[PDB]
Amino acid sequence: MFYHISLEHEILLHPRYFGPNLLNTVKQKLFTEVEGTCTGKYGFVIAVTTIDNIGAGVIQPGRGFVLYPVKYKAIVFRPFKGEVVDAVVTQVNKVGLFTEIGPMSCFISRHSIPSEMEFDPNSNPPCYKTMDEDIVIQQDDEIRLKIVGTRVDKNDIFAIGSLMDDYLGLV
Amino acid sequence: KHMVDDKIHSRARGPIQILNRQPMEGRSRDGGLRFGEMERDCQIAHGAAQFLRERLFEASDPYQVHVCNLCGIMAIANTRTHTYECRGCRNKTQISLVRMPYACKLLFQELMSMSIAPRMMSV
Amino acid sequence: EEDASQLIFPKEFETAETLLNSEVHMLLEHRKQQNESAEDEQELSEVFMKTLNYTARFSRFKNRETIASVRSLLLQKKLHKFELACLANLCPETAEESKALIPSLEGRFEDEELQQILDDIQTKRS
Amino acid sequence: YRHLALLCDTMTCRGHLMAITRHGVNRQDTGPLMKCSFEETVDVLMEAAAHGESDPMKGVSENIMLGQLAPAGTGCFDLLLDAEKCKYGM
Amino acid sequence: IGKTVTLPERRYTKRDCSTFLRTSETGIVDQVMVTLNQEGYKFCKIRVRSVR
Amino acid sequence: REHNFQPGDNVEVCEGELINLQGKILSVDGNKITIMPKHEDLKDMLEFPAQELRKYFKMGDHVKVIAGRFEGDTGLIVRVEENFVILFSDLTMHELKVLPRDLQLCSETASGWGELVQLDPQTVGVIVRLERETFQVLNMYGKVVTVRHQAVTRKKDNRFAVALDSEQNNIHVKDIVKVIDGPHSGREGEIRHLFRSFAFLHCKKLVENGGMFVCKTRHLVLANELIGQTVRISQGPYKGYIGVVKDATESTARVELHSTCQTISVDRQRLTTV
Amino acid sequence: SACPLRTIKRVQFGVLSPDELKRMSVTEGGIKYPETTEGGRPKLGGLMDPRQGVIERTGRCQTCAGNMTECPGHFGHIELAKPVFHVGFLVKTMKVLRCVCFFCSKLLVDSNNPKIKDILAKSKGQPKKRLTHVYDLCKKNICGGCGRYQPRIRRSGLELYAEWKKKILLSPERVHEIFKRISDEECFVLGMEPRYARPEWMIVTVLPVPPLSVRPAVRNQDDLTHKLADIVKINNQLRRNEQNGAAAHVIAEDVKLLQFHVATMVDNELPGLPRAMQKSGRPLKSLKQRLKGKEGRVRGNLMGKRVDFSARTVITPDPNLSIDQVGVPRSIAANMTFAEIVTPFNIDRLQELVRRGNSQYPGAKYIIRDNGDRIDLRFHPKPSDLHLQTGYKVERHMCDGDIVIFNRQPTLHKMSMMGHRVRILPWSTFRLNLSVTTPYNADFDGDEMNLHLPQSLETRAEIQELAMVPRMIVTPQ
Amino acid sequence: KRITTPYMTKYERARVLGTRALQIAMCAPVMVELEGETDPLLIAMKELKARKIPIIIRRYLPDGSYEDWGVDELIISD
RNA sequence: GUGUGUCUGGGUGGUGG
Ligand SMILES: [Mg+2]
Ligand SMILES: [Zn+2]
Ligand SMILES: [Zn+2]
Ligand SMILES: [Zn+2]
Repeated sequence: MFYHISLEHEILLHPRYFGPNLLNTVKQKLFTEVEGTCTGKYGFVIAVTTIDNIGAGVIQPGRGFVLYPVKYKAIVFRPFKGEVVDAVVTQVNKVGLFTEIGPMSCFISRHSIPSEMEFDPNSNPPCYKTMDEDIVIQQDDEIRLKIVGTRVDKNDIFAIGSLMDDYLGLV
Repeated sequence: KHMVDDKIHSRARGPIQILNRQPMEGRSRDGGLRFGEMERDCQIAHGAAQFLRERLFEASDPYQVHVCNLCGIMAIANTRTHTYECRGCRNKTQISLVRMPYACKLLFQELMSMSIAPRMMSV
Repeated sequence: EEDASQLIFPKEFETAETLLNSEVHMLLEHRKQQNESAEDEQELSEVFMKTLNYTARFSRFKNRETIASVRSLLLQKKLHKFELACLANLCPETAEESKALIPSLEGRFEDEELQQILDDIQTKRS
Repeated sequence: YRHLALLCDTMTCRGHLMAITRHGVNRQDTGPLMKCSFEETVDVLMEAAAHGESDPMKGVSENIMLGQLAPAGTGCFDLLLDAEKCKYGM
Repeated sequence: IGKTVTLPERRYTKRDCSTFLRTSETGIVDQVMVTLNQEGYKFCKIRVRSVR
Repeated sequence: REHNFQPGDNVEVCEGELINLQGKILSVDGNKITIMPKHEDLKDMLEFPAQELRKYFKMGDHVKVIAGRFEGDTGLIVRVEENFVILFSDLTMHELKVLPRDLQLCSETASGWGELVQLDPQTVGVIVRLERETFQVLNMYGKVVTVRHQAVTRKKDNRFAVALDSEQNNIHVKDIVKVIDGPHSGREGEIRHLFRSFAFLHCKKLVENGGMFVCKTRHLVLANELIGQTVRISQGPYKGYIGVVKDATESTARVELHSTCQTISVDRQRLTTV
Repeated sequence: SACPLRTIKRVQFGVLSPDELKRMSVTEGGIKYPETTEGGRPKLGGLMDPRQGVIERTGRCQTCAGNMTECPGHFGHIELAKPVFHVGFLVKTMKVLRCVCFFCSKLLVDSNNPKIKDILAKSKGQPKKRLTHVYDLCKKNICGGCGRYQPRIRRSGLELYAEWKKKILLSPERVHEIFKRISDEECFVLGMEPRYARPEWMIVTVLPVPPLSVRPAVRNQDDLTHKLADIVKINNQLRRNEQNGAAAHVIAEDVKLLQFHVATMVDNELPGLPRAMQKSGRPLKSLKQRLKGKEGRVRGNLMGKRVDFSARTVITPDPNLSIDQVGVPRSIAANMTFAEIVTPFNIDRLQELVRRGNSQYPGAKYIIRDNGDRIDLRFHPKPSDLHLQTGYKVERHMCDGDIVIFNRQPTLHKMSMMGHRVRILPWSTFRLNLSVTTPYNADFDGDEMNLHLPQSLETRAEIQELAMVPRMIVTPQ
Repeated sequence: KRITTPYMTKYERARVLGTRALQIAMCAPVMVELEGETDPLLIAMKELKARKIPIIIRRYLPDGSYEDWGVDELIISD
């Protein structure tokens, strides 16, 4: 999940920043641009504290801008299959369970769960709650769940989680 | 019968041909002048490569198509829905916008119609 | 197309080195601290602090010395870095639970040795 | 003399007498797009398609057709921003 | 010459197909004739005069 | 009946020693396909047709709803059963379950906003659904009304729309504004509406309840005639010359002189009409 | 545009594979209906499929959501009932056919042989040359494999006759069958790339159809669409005849006519064969005719093309100008424009130029803002629009001192087009110093001249540093 | 080791003047005291005489390598 | 209390430098 992986980004820089603080402007622009991406594969980015090198500044012909190819190790936000991660829940719907990992809005289907857990709509907080309160799946509690699927829709990072395995949660 | 008033002509930006997007022909149709082959030869003789590039590509028929990086075929681009698909090699990510003359796109499309695959790559 | 049970990764993601939940917690804390030490920066995004407090809730350790020590001990055996970080963030109560958690572990490590290292990391837990 | 010499050398640099025709110029490995620009465009392009010939885009003619800055006079080099020299600015 | 053609199918029941003077040319209209062509439709000729 | 199987749909095998193998359709044929799909790490080629096979999309992908109540919606389904299929869609937050017959990868897309159309010469509207088969446009009273491209009589938007409020603010086309009161007011909005007393609030989110609202503008807060006339130049160097004005501005005008081929630009103070 | 912009380092050529064409075409199931429309509704699967491109102005595509300018058109395909020889690759088809075995479908000379390996090693590196020597040495009779003697292949128009010396008409099905089972290594040593040019791909089992951009319409129709209509009509007739009639002679005649139609779609200059002559009394203009001519596509639109920002008027003498100066009429200067980038240095001057408007000559025409939008000054916009800010671009008219390239045809030598400085003058002729009449070979007996206004400051600077009249008084010839 | 000529060609000068003019046009900071000249091209020529153009020229050798030369490192044609 | 569609495609002939 948290991989210290090199990431390549291209900086298009206006000539107004061709001053004594040119490279500082390059770094600031990279920090402002790269953060918060919701592309299908790479997703959210954590690379403020790390830079490998800044490539040479190639002046594009016919355009005032300049290309600064910057290499740097980065932390990616990508989906995967067949592994289980510590998770904390968010607001839960009636039949579908919404859990959250970082900013990623994970989802869980109803009948995929083992029968020791069932929804109780008569409960005051609408959330996945067991009758005996053995494990309560509600907002802001520690749980465990696996992820197998990947999802993209108009560059909105999405995924579906599963909890077919038992014994997971406060473990 | 020849006067200057029947021969003076100027054009900045106006109508274009339908098939290729280059400017039209003639001053009756307000078409602009042909930067012919020998003009290109004279401009490379100058070495004014930027002026030649502007005249041929930029001043006549600028265009840009999205092309897949794996196979050099132009990819479907839906810019407003912000998705770019190279349907044919199962690619949705390795898509690159490439600036070319409209006549070059036209030529490559007829070559594709002739079963030739003008696979263009940035590699 | 990616699968964890066979421990198959893409070409790019394979060569990367995985870092623990406490490691990203420490790096996020350092990034936030130097953000407080920054030269008049703009307001940060919700995604950053959301991930930061999620890592804070997932945290099991707080001192860097123990992190360095556990990183030193966990590379001794041929335990892949993804399942290494998974075990560090999870830390179940027995070897069978780890085996049922990550299905790649099954066969690679015996139950006795796996229970030994699990008990060791549980004793080192503070 | 330079232009005469350059003509003679160009048409005798391949050992045989390279006639300035369809028959000499289009037999060299200059690239499919330059040859198609010169003469018998369809024949050259179909032969290239059959033989998988690739154009490395090193000539002026190919880049001209593709609209890219030619390797000619003002395009035979790159310009790099001297970031250190920009530190003297104000 | 003001000429409009009807459309097969509001604000825009017709399409304007008027003929305009040539863009670079000016002058004084000096002779306008209206007559009928070979097959009976209306047919006009307009002579424009330009002192050079 | 008909066998309407679409490429991009996944199938599952029931019989044989090749049970529960899912592969992506790569070609389509009439009734007998003998397809060679890409199963999960299968080193053997299977040629089996689509007659017995059933349309089940794979794990975690996105599908589209063609028929049913969610007509034209993109759904994401994770369920392996014969008569129970569950989705979380984007148009609908309240969770209902849709039948697999109305699930395929058709090109109906309900992910969309703000497109301007005209219903009256003065009154305009904001569309909510962007589809080729149902053009549903909102109306300020809190309903949804269907329209069509040929029934709308499109008029070019005039960019002189300056909506104004009672808090003495100043706002124009493509501006963000707020309101002190409202259930889901107080968010980012793009204002492009041609009127003075009402202004629509814009959201690109879910369009059922929490993506549209409007209230009266009392509560909003911040953040030519001379063409063709025959004129006589009664002043200046060109005095007495006769012409017809072609281009007339507030200050100057362009005059088509009758006596010469030149068309001069003269101030309107030196122009006297006939 | 969220995709990374980049140049083209190389262009690989090849032959589109039939399966690649099938999975590339937007027309799933192929084009089956010759009719272009149904009661005015553009018929899907016809020759004006809305998925292929954009039907009309202010219309949107279906494959993409681009408009007429945005959409670069998308391809369709026709699945052919029977294959046909691609007339373009015909000679290549004969050469590969004679190189390989008719029955064994193997190379007539085995690649495993050490002496033959040495022979091809002398020629490794060049595909066409390797194929040429392979053809030259086979020009053998018997294969190793089966010892059946190969036939002699001959062409009569479009069909192929295989003469054993039973002369049979070699159908394209048989050629496709032969080429299908040739190995990739055999293909490589044969002189064809197996990745890009497999032997079975020249025979046309799937015919691509271009987008509507290649074959536009007004309600006139491009002749390319007419040929496509003929091809698909013949193809549907062939499909029905195979399904129902199944008579060999009518099948053969229909296949011959199908070959003729696809060939005439590609090349309409076959000797002996009839011209694809339309009902209008006009011969066709095929794809080969589109590409080959001087007025065609390469020489007519790629190498040299019509340009904007150009002027032409007769030239008259003017001894008062300098050699590097050129007289320019007021109307010509007022018509074309040079896009000036707004700076705080010239904000006041450019604001005045904007205020003066396009009506008065020393004014402007457009204002390209920082967002890429341009506003016309002929439409008299509100002064809030006319407020200039730094970074905007103002298309002021051509003022004095502007650098122009001044060209006279025929453009013989380097001095035939030269940089000149603009001086505004009353009357309607360009003016030249009498000294520059010699490099241009220009007289003043009605000579016209072509002016070119470089649009970017980079182009202006390079013309100023390279092509000005003083800089090129001395010629290298 | 740089083996290309220390002189700066007319093509190098034309290109560097053009791009420096384009940069000064969109408000890149100047590198010379301005007497008051307005158009970017004359200002760029002034920087050229001052040898204060902050652009590295990468001359591409036919063997595929290159040689980076600063404008200050080269010698003016005039 | 506004605003873009400008009959294409061939052929023939004459003409200017
Ligand atoms: Mg002459
Ligand atoms: Zn591709
Ligand atoms: Zn399209
Ligand atoms: Zn054989």
